[PDB]
Amino acid sequence: SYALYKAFSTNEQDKDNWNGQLKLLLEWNQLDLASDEIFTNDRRWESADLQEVMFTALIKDRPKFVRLFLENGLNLQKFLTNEVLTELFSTHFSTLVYRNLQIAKNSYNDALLTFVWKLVANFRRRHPLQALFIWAILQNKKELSKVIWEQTKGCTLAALGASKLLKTLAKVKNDINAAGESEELANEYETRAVELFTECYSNDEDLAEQLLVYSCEAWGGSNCLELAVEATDQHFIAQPGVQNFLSKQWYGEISRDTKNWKIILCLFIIPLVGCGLVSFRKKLLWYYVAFFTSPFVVFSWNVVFYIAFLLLFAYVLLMDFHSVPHTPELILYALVFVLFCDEVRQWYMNGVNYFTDLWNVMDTLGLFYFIAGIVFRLHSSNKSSLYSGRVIFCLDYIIFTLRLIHIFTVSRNLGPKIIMLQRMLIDVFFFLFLFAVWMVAFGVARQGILRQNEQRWRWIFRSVIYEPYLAMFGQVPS
Amino acid sequence: VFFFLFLFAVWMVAFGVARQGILRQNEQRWRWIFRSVIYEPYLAMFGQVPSDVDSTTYDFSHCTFSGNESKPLCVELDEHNLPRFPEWITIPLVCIYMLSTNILLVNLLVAMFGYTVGIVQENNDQVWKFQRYFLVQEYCNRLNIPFPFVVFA
Amino acid sequence: ILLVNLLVAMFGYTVGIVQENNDQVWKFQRYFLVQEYCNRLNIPFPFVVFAYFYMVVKKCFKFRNEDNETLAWEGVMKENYLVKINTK
Amino acid sequence: IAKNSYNDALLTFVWKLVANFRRRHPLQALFIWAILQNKKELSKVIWEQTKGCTLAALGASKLLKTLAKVKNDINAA
Amino acid sequence: NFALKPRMRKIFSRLIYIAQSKGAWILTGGTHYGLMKYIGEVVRDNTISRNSEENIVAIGIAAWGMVSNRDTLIDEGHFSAYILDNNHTHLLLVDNGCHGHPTVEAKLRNQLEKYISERTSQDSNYGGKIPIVCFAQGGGRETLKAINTSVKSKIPCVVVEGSGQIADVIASLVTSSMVKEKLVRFLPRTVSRLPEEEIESWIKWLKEILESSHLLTVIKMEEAGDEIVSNAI
Ligand SMILES: O=C1NC(c2cccc([N+](=O)[O-])c2)=CCN1c1ccccc1O
Ligand SMILES: [Ca+2]
Repeated sequence: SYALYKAFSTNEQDKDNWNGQLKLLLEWNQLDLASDEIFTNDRRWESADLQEVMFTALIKDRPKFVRLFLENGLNLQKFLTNEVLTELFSTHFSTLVYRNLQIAKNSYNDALLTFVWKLVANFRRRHPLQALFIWAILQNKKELSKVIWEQTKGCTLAALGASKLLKTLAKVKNDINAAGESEELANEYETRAVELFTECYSNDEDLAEQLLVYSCEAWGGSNCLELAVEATDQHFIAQPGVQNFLSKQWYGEISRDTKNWKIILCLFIIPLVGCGLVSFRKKLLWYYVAFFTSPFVVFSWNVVFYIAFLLLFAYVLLMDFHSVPHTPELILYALVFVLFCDEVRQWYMNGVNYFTDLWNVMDTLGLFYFIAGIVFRLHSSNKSSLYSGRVIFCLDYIIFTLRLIHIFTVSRNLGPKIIMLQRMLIDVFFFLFLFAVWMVAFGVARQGILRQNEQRWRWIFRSVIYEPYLAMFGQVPS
Repeated sequence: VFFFLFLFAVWMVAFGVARQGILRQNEQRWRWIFRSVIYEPYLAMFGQVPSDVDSTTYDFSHCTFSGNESKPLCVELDEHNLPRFPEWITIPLVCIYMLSTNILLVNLLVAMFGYTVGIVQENNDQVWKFQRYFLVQEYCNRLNIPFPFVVFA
Repeated sequence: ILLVNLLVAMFGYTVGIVQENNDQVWKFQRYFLVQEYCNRLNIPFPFVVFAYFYMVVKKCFKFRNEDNETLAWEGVMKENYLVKINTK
Repeated sequence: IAKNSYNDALLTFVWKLVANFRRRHPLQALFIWAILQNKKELSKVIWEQTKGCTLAALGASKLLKTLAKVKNDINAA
Repeated sequence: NFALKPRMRKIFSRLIYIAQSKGAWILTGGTHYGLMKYIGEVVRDNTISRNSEENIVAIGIAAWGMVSNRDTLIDEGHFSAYILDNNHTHLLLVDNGCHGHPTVEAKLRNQLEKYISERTSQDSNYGGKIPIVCFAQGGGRETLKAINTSVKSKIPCVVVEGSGQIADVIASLVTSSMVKEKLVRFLPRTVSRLPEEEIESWIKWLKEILESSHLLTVIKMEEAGDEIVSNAI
């Protein structure tokens, strides 16, 4: 390359031909030579003539030359028009990458993928730098991406959105090499987002909390914190700045450096808000409302109400249950109606993803069994319908009482252990598979050796399954 | 320990009120509410497998028919003087409860104890010889004679 | 004996795995309850049904400079962070 | 905030002396001055001049472990 | 144009950081062209990062004869797209006759420099007197004319780098022959439009530059770490 440049420069005619020398040093990788004796004398930079050589440095993977061209003056948003982007996504967009994108859109579908599928289906037939960042980030270019990342405005949103896209495309099963590169690049950008936001929070707190909540005027139509959640980027939220934001939004107006027993003791003794035992840093009716607005105390009030609800349910179900509803049964129906209005409000504010969570599913299940217990319960002058109604209420009480676990996940100490509890289900089901195999084998062996031609199915299953099941708690079959 | 007691209290109250509501009808004595809601599902943690859920090993000689003497009530009967409770809804309920407390919830506690011992042991020599300060200071500060005779001083 | 004490061992190993992640998983799950209790304009729960009637009352009737300013703020520590990377 | 919420003997002592001087062992007082402000390098220079060296290091460790518990301004913490 | 390599970028960001740290004025050309663009960008950056604690002061001094859109009021104006830079917080434009007149601001600019250098204000550590530093990093006639106007005056405190056009030709040497030798080897394509009747004048200019070398100092290439600007100034 240096030999061809020396023969091309000294021809006494094209000493002024800077474009030919630039294209020649671009087709080869002579960065340092083009820095030393094209961009030195400051004699001729037109700054709008560098468009074709920019397009060439993009479509041929020349990251150091695009870094040099932006360093020596070229506005991207002036350059990057719709004809450029349609040419990149139309012509210079690979056809194996598009097949991986179809497979990811058909099998691992998501909100951000539907957004990028809409825009990549747009340009094959306004925030432009983010679009070119998507272009370079999908292709797994890994070094044009950082050069264009440094030019972006919404930097941490770009890093989180790129991390989410690449963690999706790493799940496409064919061409596992591309899966491996996209997985490595995903890890690199999520590290980059965490490390930049900890700097932004360490230099200032209030403006970093301004950054966490902004929507980039539809980057992907979402938020920095939301993109951290939807990619399950649980290292971005476990860092102390986002945790400080969460706890400041959780205690509300109450300052965090007051002890919790002062707060719950002022919760029970209601007019004790007018004293200096709580600190409202972060005239007297303002203290009243600023106490009773915060999330911490409305949550604690709500769990006190729910415990009293369970005690009323237990009293009505065990000790006061007759053919006609008495007054405490009607009070119980009123409180369940309040819970019903809460759940239909939460469905109205959520919609389809409301049925995503398990707790809303069993929540709907418990409400349905309560109204089933009502329609069995009201058929008076029929003992079978009344007793079946009470059986339905007992099973529904099982559901309502087991919801209290998921209520109390908010503690510093109960919380992680309740989370650890639900990671055990695969070991439990492995144990149940092996115990079912051993149990069926011994049960049929014993029932076949001892007896002869039982014909009753209940006394088949009481002596094949049930007694070898009780032989797990140490019963030693008789 | 308190995490285990919270979860065991939740499961215990749920199964206790479910069984006492399905079997019987309108107990009015608080002692025989709390002996059959809390106490027998508590004993089902040490492997007792609660008794009156079978409808075949249930004799009427341990009932009262009305709250008159010590013993529990009967289950509420049919018009043919038969127990109303389904075995197919009380047998698997006892099975689910006995599995979830006597095996899952205890062996969770075993694991949490094992992990806490695994944490605090390389610190535990330091914590012991930090606590050693306090007993050495309470036995070296006082001009101490033998204890029975200390009252004389 | 064998099949139960296998389960004890598998629980012990799973607790040994997920604990150094478990603080992260707890304070990741913390997001969801904070967002469901800070999103709603929430009063105390028994009384919440009254405000639901006020929702019926709603059904009875029915580029900015500081964002660019904080993005321009962010760019400064972007530059600072890049300088720190290249200084490593 | 630390005197009202995490109160202690050494904090009551330093609150008494910092309430004194806003209205005799002097080097330890200037060491408290530099150590509270989180100066981190004037502190070592004045620590090397002190007589009760290990007492100074333990008392400074106790003060800073207290002031690391104040919840607002977690960077200073 | 302005060849913005990241070294001079770091130097000028450090410089405007020092100007915010000490609460200094900076004087510059004030046009929207070349270096003053980037200086106004960093002025806006340090303005927007802290927004208090002695917000910095940049004065641009222009000639009014090269300005494209000129408006007369007494009632705020609106200048829109020589072109003035939008980020300098104070602007001053000198008065003259026709448009074809460069280097008109230089006399009033240097007279203002001399007046602050003789201005007495004892509330500092310089024995009063409000210390003044001049910077040369680029190239052109106005550079050498300003440096000689400074060094003839008392307290110039001229600082140069070892990179650019005239920064290379002053930084390298520290008679007429060596001036010619470095001037032809460091500026190939500028002498090609020059007679020697002013090149001997430039030899006289640089002889008046190097008359007092204690009033001149240089930033070198080995000196390239952190806080080298403070070590110079
Ligand atoms: O709001 C709530 N709704 C129900 C609920 C409402 C109706 C039916 C059922 N259910 O059957 O599982 C549950 C669960 C408990 N709960 C609650 C109360 C205080 C603190 C946290 C909470 O989640
Ligand atoms: Ca719910």
